[PDB]
Amino acid sequence: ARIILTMGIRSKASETDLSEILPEEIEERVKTAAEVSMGTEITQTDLDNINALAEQIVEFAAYREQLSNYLSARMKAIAPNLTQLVGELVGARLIAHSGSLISLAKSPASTIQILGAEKALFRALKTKHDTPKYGLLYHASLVGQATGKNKGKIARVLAAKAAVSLRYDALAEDRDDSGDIGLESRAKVENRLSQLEGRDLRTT
Amino acid sequence: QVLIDTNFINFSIQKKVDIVRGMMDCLLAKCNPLITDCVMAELEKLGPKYRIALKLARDPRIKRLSCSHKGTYADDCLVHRVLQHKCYIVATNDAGLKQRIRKIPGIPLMSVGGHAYVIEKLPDVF
Amino acid sequence: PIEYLLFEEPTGYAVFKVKLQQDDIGSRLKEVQEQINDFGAFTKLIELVSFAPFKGAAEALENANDISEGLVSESLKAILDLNLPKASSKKKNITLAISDKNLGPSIKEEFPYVDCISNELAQDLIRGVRLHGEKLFKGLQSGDLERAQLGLGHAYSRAKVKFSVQKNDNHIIQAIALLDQLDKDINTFAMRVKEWYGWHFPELAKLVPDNYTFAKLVLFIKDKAXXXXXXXXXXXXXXXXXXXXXXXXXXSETDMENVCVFAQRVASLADYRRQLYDYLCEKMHTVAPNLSELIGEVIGARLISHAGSLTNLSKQAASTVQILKNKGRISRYLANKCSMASRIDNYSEEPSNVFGSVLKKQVEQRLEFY
Amino acid sequence: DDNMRREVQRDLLLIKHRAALDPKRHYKKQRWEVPERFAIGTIIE
Amino acid sequence: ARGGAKVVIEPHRHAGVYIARGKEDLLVTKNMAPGESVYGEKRISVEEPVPPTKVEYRVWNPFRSKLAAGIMGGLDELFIAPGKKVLYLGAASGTSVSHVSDVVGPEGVVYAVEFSHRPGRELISMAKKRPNIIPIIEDARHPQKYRMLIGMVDCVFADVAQPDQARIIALNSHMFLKDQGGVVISIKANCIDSTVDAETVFAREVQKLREERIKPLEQLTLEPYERDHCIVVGRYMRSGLK
Amino acid sequence: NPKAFPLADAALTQQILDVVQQAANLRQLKKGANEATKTLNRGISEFIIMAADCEPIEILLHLPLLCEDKNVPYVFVPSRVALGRACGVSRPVIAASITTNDASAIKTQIYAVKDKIETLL
Amino acid sequence: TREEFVSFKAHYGLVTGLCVTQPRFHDKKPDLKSQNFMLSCSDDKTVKLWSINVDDYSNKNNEEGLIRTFDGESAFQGIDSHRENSTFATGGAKIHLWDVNRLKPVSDLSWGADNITSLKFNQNETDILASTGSDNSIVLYDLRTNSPTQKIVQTMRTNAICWNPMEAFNFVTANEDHNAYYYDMRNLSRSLNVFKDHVSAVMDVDFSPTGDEIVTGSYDKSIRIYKTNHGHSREIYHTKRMQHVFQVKYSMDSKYIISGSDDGNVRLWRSKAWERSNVKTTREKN
RNA sequence: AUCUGUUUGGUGGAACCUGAUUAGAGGAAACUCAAAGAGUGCUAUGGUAUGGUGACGGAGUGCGCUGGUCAAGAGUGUAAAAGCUUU
RNA sequence: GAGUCCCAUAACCUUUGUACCCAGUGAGAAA
RNA sequence: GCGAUGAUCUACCCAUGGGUGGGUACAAAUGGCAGUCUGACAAGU
Ligand SMILES: [Zn+2]
Repeated sequence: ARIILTMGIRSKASETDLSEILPEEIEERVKTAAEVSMGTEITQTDLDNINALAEQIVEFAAYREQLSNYLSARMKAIAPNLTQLVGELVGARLIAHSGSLISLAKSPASTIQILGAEKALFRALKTKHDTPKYGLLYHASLVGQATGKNKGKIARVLAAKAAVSLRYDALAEDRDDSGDIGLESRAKVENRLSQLEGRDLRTT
Repeated sequence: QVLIDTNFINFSIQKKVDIVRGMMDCLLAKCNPLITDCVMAELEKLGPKYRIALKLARDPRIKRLSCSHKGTYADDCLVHRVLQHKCYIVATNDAGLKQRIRKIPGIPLMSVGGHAYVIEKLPDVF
Repeated sequence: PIEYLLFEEPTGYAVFKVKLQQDDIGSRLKEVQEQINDFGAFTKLIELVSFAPFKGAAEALENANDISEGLVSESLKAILDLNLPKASSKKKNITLAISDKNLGPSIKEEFPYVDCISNELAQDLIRGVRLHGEKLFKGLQSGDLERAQLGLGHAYSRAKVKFSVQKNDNHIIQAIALLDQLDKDINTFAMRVKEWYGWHFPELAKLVPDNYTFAKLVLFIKDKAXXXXXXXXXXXXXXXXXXXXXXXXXXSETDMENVCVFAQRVASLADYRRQLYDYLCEKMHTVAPNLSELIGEVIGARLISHAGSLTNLSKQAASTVQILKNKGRISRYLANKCSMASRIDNYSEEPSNVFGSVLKKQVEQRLEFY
Repeated sequence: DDNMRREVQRDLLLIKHRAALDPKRHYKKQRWEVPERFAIGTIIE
Repeated sequence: ARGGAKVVIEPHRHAGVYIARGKEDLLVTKNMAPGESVYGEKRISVEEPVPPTKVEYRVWNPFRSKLAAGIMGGLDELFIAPGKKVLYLGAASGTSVSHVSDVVGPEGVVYAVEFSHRPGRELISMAKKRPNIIPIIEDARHPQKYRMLIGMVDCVFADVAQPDQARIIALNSHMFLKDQGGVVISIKANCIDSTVDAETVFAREVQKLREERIKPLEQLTLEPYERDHCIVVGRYMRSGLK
Repeated sequence: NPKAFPLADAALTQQILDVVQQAANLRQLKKGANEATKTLNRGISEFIIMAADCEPIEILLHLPLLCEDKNVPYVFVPSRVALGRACGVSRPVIAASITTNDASAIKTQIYAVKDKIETLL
Repeated sequence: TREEFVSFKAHYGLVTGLCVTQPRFHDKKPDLKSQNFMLSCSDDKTVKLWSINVDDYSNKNNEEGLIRTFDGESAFQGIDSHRENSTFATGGAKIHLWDVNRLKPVSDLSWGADNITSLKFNQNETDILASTGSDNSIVLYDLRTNSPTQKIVQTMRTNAICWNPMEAFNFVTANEDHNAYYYDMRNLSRSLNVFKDHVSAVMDVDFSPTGDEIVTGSYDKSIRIYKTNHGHSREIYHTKRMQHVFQVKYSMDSKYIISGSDDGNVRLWRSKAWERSNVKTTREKN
C-alpha cells in the first residue's frame, strides 16, 4: 500500500525512487517489471480509491502499532513481573484464556503450560495417549531460543517461574513495579537454558 | 472406399473386367477404389511379366493414398488400415488375407470369381 | 542462395547471415532435418549480423501490429539500410529470407533490389532460429524473450479486442466486496466503541444511535460537559449536556485516548465508505446504466457480484436471474427486464442511458396495475 | 501422517469396498489399493 | 455429488490431473487461482501445512470439453504436462483452456488462440488471473501474423471445427511446434463433412495428418460423453516418419 | 462490422422460415429468446434463428457468444414479424430455436438448412 | 517438396525431349523469378512452349501454360536449347534451328538426308552443336558458320550425348553397343576413353557439373557412375522397381542423381553413397 | 452372563498344490570407492581459419568491380510516332 | 518422562434477540 | 384497449386483522459437550 502512494502508474514507476520501500534489489526488480507487464492502464478515477485503500491499509497498521503499544503499557501495569519473563503477547493471552488475573494465579504451574492446548490434551487423556507438552506457552520468546527436546524442559521452567511471577503480581498489595522478581526469574531460566545447551547427547 | 491387393488386379486381367466399371456391377453403387503405397510397391516389384497390370493400376480414377511403414509387405499394410478405422472395404483374392479379414467383424471383403466380382460381408447386397 | 535472413522478436529484429546453405534437393531427409535441433550443426548455417531492439514497449505494440498487417515499420525499414549490400534491380538481386509470403512485396516496395524468399527451404532456417532461441543472439538481447512474449501477447490482444479499462466491470465486483466489509466493521468497531465508552458515559449512546455520529462525539467531548458548539451540530444538545451532568459511569486518561484514536478510526472509515459509495454509484452510471435505471446503482451492483461478472447476467435466462402477489408477479416481471437491461449494457460499446428509462416506464404501469 | 488416522482410515476403508454401500450402483471392477499420497477434502459450492 | 460430502483426491496416471475418488468418481485439476470457478463447476478444497494453506481443486466437466472425455475415456500418452508449453486453438472461452492452463502449472505457458472478438474478450479477463494464458486474437488460418508472439511450443491442441482442419494444423505444427512433441487433434465429424459418413472423415483426417509428417499414435472416440467425435494424439516426427 | 452479422439472404430466409413452420407443428421449435437460451444450456439446440429488426439488437446478442462457445450454428433473419407467422405465434417471436429430436420427420430437411448456415460461417 | 507444380496433357503422341530456357521476347520479358519455362518436343510434328507458375519468390501478390506452339513437317525426335538469345534446334528427319519468336524454322541443317535422333548444345563455346544419327553416326555443328563441321561414323548408333560443362571441348556419348565413349572435338580419330561396364545399350549419359564424373543409364535395368579417369564404373545403381532406364541427369549442385525409367517413376539417388545432406561440424568434417 | 458363535479386523501360518528364485533372503549410513546406462544444460561456431615469411605493410596512383541517372545505337512495333526489349 | 497450532486465538449443540420463508414450466389470460 | 421484448402456474383456527407449526441467516450466552499433564531425580569427574 505504501508503494501505491509512491509508485502510481508504470511510467511514474521507473522515475520515482523506492529507497524508503523495499530497496536495493527489489527496487531494481519492480523497475524491471514496470516496463513489461500484462496489466492495463488505470484512470485517475480508478487511482482514487486504490489511492484511498493505500490510506486505509496504512492507517490500520499505524493503529495496530499504537494498539500493541497499549498492551505493553497494560502489561507493565498489571503483571510486570510476568512480562519481564515471557513478553507482552504471551501474557496478554495467558490472562485472556483464564479470564481475570486472580483466576490464573490460583491455577498451578503445570496448568500454565497447557493453558492453550486443551483440545489435544483432553483427547490424550480420555483416550490413553500422550499429553501435549507446550501449550500456549510455546510462542514465548524463550522456548523458541531452545532446540529439540529442550523446548519441553524450558516449558516446565517457564511455567514454574511464570507461576511464581504471577502470584507476586496478582497477590501483592505492594508492587515495586519494576519487574524485580521477574528479572530474577528470567536469570534463573537463562542459567537453566545455557546449562542445557552446553550439555549435548553426542560423543566427543 | 475400397482397398485393392496385388492379387485382385492380377485376376482382374484374366477375367476381363474393368476395375472401376466392373466393381460397380458387383457393388451396384458408386465406389472410389484406392491402391495404397505399399501395394503399388508390390506391383512394381512383380516385375516385367506383370507390367500390363502396373499400367492399369496407375489410372487417375484409381486413387492412391500413402502410408507410413517401413516395408513393402502390403498384406499387413492393409489389415492395419482396416482395424483402426473400419470404413474401408477390402478387395482381395489372397487366400490368407481372406482368413485374416473374415475374423475381423464388419468389414466387407470382396473377391473376383468367374465373370464379375463378389462381396461377402456387406449386409446391403441389394 | 539464401544469403541473409530476418527473424522478428518482441525484443526488436535480427538480421542474420547464412554462412552455408543447406542442400535443397535433400530437404525432407532425416539428416538435414535433424540437424536443426542440434545447435552444433545449426551454427554452421547462421551468424548474427545485427540486432536493433525496440525503443519501448509501446513502440513494440505499434510494430507488432504492423507485421500482422503485412507492412514495413520504421525500424524494419531502418535496419535494412545497414545490413543489406545494395544490389541491382534487374540482375543478381540480394536474397533475404522472410517468414511471411505477405511481407514479401512490402519489402520490395521499399527496397527494390531485395528478393524475398519464403520457401520451405528458407522457413526451415527461421524455424531453426526459434528453437535455439537466445543462444544465437550471444547475449545482445537484454532481458529475455520469455517476459517479452507475455506483455506483447496481451497488448496485441487488447488492441484488437479493443476494450477500455473504463468499460471493465471487476471494479463493480471488488467494490461490492469492499462495501460489505466496511458495513461489517463500522458497526463492529462502534459497538466496541460503546463497550469502551460504557465505562464513561452510558447515556450518550441512547441519545445517539448512528455509528457515524457516535464516533464523532467521542472525538468531541472526552469528558463531562454546557456551552458546547458541535453538540448542537439542538434538541439533543441540551439533552446531552444535562445528561453529561447526570453521569453514572466511572472515569483513566491514556486509556481514553486509546478510545479516542479508536473512535477516530470509525469516523475516518465511514468517511471512506461514503467516498467509496459515490464511486460505485458513478461506475454503475458508467458501466451498466440501463441496469442502473431499473433497480438503482446498489442492487444492480449486487447482481454483477453474484454473477461474478457483467457477462453472466447476459448469458443467464431471465427466469434464472433472481432479485429480492408481487413476488409471483413483479419479481418475475422485473427480472425479465432486469435481464434485458443487462444485455444492452454488455454488448454496446458506449451504452446509452436513454433506453433504461424507456425500459423503466414499462415496469411502472404493471405496478400501476397492482 | 500417522495422526488423524481414524476418521481417515474409516473413510478409505469405505471406498475400497464401495461396491457394497448401495445395491443399485455396481461400479467398475477395480482393486483400489491405498495410494501413497492423497488429500481428503470437501466440495465447495 | 453435493456440497457436504468429503472426497479423496488421488493423482491420476497422467501428471497434473487428479481423481476425486468419492462415492462416485470425478476428474479434477488443481485451481491455480483459488476462490473462483470460471464457468460454475463445483470445486473441491483441501488444506495443506504456519497454519495450513488452502489448495482448491476444480472439477473437469467431460461434457464441456472435448479434451476432457479423452482423459476419461483413456489415452496412453497425453502430451500436455505440468512443465510443458502448449499451444491451444479455438479456445472460445475458458470452457477448456482454463483447464489446460491449470494442468501445465505455473511453470509452462498456454497460448490461447481464437478469432472472434466477443468470446475473445472473455478470454482476456480470465487470462489476467491465470498468468499462463496469453491469449491471441488473430485468426488461426494465418500463423504468420502472430509469429512474433509465440515461440517453440511443445504440443498444439486443436479444437477448431473449420473443415480445413488439416491445413490449419500443418501451418501451426511446422512453424511453431517443437519437433517430436505431440499433436492432439480433436476431429468433429459433422463440421468437416456432412455428406460422407462419420468414420470416413476419421480415416480421411488421419491420412491428411500423415501427409504433414505427423505419425498419429492413438485414436479415441469419446462416444458416451459427446456424440461422434475423435481426438487423435499425434507426434510430429518431421524426420524419420516411417 | 455490423452487429447483426451474419444476416441471411432472401432465398435463405424462405428456406429457414419454412423449416421453422414444420418444426412448430412437430413441437421441436422453442419460442422466445429466454426459452432459446435454455436449450443452449441443455445442449440440445440444432441452430438458432434470430430477428434483426427487434429493438434493440443487443437484447438477444448474447446468443452468438453462447452458441460459438458450444459450436451451435446461428443466423439472423430480417423480420421479427415474418418469423412470427413462421412460428405460429400471434406476437412476433424475436428469437427461436430448433431442438435436437431424433424422431424427426424433418430431420433430412433441417440438415439441409443447417448445412447452408455453416456455409455462412 | 517432391510434388508437382502443374501437370500438363501436352501431346497426343509421345514426348521425345524436354528442354528449359526462359525466352527473351522482342516485345517484353518473361520473368525469370516468378515463372519458369518448359519446352517440349513431340511425335505429332509439334513443339510447344509451356509457362509454369512457380512458388519460389514471394515478391509478387495469368498465363499458366502454353504460350505458343511450333508446328513442323516431320516427326520430331529430340530437343535442346541454346543459352544465348532464345535459340533451340530440334531433332527430326531434318534438324532445323528455331527462333522463339518465329513459327517457322530459321535454318535447316543436315550433313546428309538422314534422320537425326538426339541433340545437345555445349555449355561453353555455345555456338557449337552436336547432332546424332540413327545411321550410326555423329555430326557436330557450328552455328557461327551456320554449317555442319565434321562427321564420325561409329559401329552402332548413338542414343544420346552430353558435353562437359567444365572443359567444354570434350563430349561423352552413349552408344547402342554396350559401351560408352568419350571424345575430343578436335580429334575424332581417337576416343579419349571407352567405358566397357554395361551389358546392354546405354540410353543416356550426363556429365557432372564437377567435370570429374559421368553418370549413365542403360537398357539394362541399372545405372553406372564412373570418373573420367578410370574407364570403369566405380558404382552401380539398381533397384527391382526400375526397368530399362531411358533418361538420367546429374544434379546441378553435383550431388544427387536423377533417373528416369520405363516403369514411370522418377527415382533420384545420391552420387557418393556416403555424402549426406547434413552440414557437419569441424570435428566430423576433418 | 459359569449366554451362546458366527461375521470383521489383527496375529499366526501346517498338509497338498501352482508360480518364480538360488554361493539363503533382508536392512542402515555418505563430502566414501568403482564399473554402466538414460535425459538435460553449456556458444557447442576454420566449408577450407588469421590483412603481412622485407618474398612486407601503410599512403597516393592507374586499371577492374558495383549502383542509379543521361545519351546514342540495335531489336520489336506501328503508315509513321507513341509505347517496348536490350550481357 | 510427556502429540500445540489439525485452529479451546475454536468447533458443534441448545437458549434468547433480529430479519425472513412453506429454482423452474412455456402459451394463454380478459370477456 | 393484452401477451414469446413471456400470458399462466409452484399448515391450523379466528369475520380484508392475528396467534400457534417449522425452516434459513445474523448476533448474544458466566448455556451444554468441558474434565485443566506427571512429581524427584538429572547432569558432570
Ligand atoms: Zn503401407
